[PDB]
Amino acid sequence: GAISSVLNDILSRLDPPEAEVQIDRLITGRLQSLQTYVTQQLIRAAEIR
Amino acid sequence: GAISSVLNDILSRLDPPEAEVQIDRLITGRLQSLQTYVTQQLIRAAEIR
Amino acid sequence: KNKCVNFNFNGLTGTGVLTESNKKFLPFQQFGRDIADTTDAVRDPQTL
Amino acid sequence: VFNATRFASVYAWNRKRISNCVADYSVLYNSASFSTFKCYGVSPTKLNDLCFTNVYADSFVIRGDEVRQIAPGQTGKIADYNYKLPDDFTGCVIAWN
Amino acid sequence: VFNATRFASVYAWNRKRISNCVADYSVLYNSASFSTFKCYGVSPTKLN
Ligand SMILES: *[C@@H]1O[C@H](CO)[C@@H](O)[C@H](O)[C@H]1NC(C)=O
Ligand SMILES: *[C@@H]1O[C@H](CO)[C@@H](O)[C@H](O)[C@H]1NC(C)=O
Repeated sequence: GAISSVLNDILSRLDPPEAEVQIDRLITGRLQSLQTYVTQQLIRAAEIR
Repeated sequence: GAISSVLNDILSRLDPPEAEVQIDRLITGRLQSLQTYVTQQLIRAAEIR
Repeated sequence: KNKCVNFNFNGLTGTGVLTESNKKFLPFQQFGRDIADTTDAVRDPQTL
Repeated sequence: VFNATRFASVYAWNRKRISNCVADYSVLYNSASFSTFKCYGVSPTKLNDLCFTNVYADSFVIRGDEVRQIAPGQTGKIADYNYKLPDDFTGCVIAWN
Repeated sequence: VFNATRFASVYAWNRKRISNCVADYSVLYNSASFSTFKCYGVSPTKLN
């Protein structure tokens, strides 16, 4: 949902108060990206164990 | 959190740039619903396996 | 070269170790990307 | 572009290409000219730090009360018909009296 | 509604109920009248 995926691009374009809105979208997406990975790894570990 | 849960209602009311804000609320909630479903199904399958 | 620096090259802001690459870019090819789509390599706009 | 005597009308607007030059936007704040200056897509203060590839400035003249109706997604007798802006458009709003 | 001669005061405001008719809102774009026209809830162009 953010304008760009690169953090250095958003920090170079939007205002510091404005960049925090779009960076909030990347982190929330990257958290779910990491949560989905960790969730599968915890489940795949039980398969391996 | 969106004004309505119907896509055709949001697309027909708010602007295309305004609809993407509300559609972002639906998909984020629908991803968290689908990821939670897949999370359980992977865990329920581990019980079945 | 061969040192970690925070750089801006032709309006592209990045931080990484700059090394001479053996890859051959086409004349129009400038900004390279990896599998992660982050910038793999660039081209010096002053002296190409 | 900005200081030109008489702009083209909004009916038929001239497209002025800006390429192969050095654009310093701090001059805008140095001497007071533009009354209304707002950037939706980027930061006015970061315009000097980060630079853009192809700059295209579209000059025109519209009624005064329509300055609030000219923006991405906004509507009006101009935006809906004569001259429209993309909904994903990133740019700055430049206006003066 | 729009071009009424004299509206009621904001102290006691008139409630105008519009139903069982055909509303063409393109007339508002035809002649310039409204100084400030904006729709928060929906799109003004999608009203038709
Ligand atoms: C300037 O830019 C040109 C073309 O990119 C390059 O050939 C030259 O070496 C650069 N330096 C000077 C001082 O001209
Ligand atoms: C426009 O150029 C004239 C003549 O150089 C100068 O006197 C004036 O200050 C300029 N105005 C703006 C808005 O830059």
